[PDB]
Amino acid sequence: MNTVPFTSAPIEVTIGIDQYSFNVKENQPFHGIKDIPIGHVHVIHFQHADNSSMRYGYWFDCRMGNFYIQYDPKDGLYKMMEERDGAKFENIVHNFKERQMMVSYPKIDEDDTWYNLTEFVQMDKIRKIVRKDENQFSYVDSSMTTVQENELSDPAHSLNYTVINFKSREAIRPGHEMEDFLDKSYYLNTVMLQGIFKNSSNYFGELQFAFLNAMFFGNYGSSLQWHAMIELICSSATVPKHMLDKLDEILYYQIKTLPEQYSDILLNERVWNICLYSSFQKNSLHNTEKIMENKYPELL
Amino acid sequence: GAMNSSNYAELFNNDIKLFVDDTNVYRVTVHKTFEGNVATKAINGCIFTLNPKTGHLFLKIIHTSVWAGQKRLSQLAKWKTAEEVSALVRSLPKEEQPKQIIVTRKAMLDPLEVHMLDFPNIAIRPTELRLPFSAAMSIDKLSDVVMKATEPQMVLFNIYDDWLDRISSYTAFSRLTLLLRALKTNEESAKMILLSDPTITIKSYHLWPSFTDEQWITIESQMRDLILTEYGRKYNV
Ligand SMILES: O=C(O)c1cccc(NCc2cccnc2)c1
Repeated sequence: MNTVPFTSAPIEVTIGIDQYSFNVKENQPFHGIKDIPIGHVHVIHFQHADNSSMRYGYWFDCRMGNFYIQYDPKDGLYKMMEERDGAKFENIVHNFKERQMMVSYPKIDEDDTWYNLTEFVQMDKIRKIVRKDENQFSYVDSSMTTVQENELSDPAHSLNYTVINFKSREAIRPGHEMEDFLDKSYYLNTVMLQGIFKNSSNYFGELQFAFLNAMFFGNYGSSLQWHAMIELICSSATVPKHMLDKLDEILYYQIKTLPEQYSDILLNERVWNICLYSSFQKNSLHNTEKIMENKYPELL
Repeated sequence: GAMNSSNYAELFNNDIKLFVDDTNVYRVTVHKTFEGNVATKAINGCIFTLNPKTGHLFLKIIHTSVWAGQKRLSQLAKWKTAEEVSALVRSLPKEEQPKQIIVTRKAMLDPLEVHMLDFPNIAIRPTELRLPFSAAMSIDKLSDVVMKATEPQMVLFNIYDDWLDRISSYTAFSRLTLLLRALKTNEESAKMILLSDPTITIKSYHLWPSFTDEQWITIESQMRDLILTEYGRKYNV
């Protein structure tokens, strides 16, 4: 198990670690989070008590370095930093653990939720969507735009998701206009899977990362991407059976984890109704259809 | 965006534009079978593609053979329309290609947009005008060429005959839409009005009779009366 220590907590803030969250008071003796499960990416996220504007946070993997958080009073936020001195880091952590100044990552043993939401998400792929090569961790916030959003503005601070556009020459072969528009299989299997993503695991990784940025930061562009990647599969007549079964599992756990009160701002009625009741795959997502109908029957 | 009464004069400016009406592309008769089921029989149709400034009509005849062995014909017909409009644009010299294509039915928007992806600078627009272009098959010479066709064919017409020698394209379009609305509302009475007087004929190279300016005013009044008369009959007014 790994640890992300905090130098201090000078401003009152709600801190998220993956799907968990807790409140820290202004100048409270909080010095970080311990017992973080090795083997998964993680996200540590923030919403200031005195200014709920800008949720922001950092994706990281404790296997890649020793990371800590320190508040910057000039830029007004909690920053992740890497500590290269290993013996210094271990000594700091040990002192904070001995004084019980850290919260424990509150994982229930039976509980596979985080694995189920990040099964295909890898830190190396995050660092290509979020481009800041001098750090091993990746900053995301509520306002960051996507490359597609920008084409329709600072490119250095953008989310480089794979652009999906159903009315684009990339999606539609000359001479196959009706075929390719009504059946997205070409665009899914040849252009996206074989051409861009290389395999379904990378595609699902990006879909899962988009959902998590939408949920944890309220990132509008992340939400558009997550819906787009679902619709592309659902709107294809020819999808490998293993991908449909995996998608059903991915979506089931996403819909299960979504805060009920954010359902209005995280689920798009036109896209879900199409995928569940009209698309080629309307009958291929049994677990997702069942949870959607029991948890959000209004949206449908 | 959409084309309506507010921006109506835009139809007669110097930016090349075409209306595309697909109503008459897929045409059927419905009938009982020997076993007492119901079956359709397609008949030849047409795409109505019109430049409202010049009167140039590109009438693509849709021969029934294009439906042979195809499924979901009402859907296919929209995509075939878009394919053929796209082919027409590509066939025109650059300086004759439209800057806007206005579809009379919103269901044509996505098919045409997808077929025209290679022309990102041609705007594809709907309209809030209710245009009576379905009644084109009430113009005898157009109906004749469509029904006689034995293969796909494109025939070119000027739907304003020689009117633009005497009137503006705003007035010509208004005359056309009034004639077509009257033919749509009561075809027999409309044709009676247009042909009642044997001394006024249709030139070999025209679609409509050779009315003088004063006679066109009489005809237009009689067409408006027909439309109002039918409205009264319909709604018991
Ligand atoms: O516009 C909405 O009703 C809505 C509702 C819930 C979530 C989102 N996210 C962005 C989004 C996703 C898909 C399509 N358009 C937008 C939008």
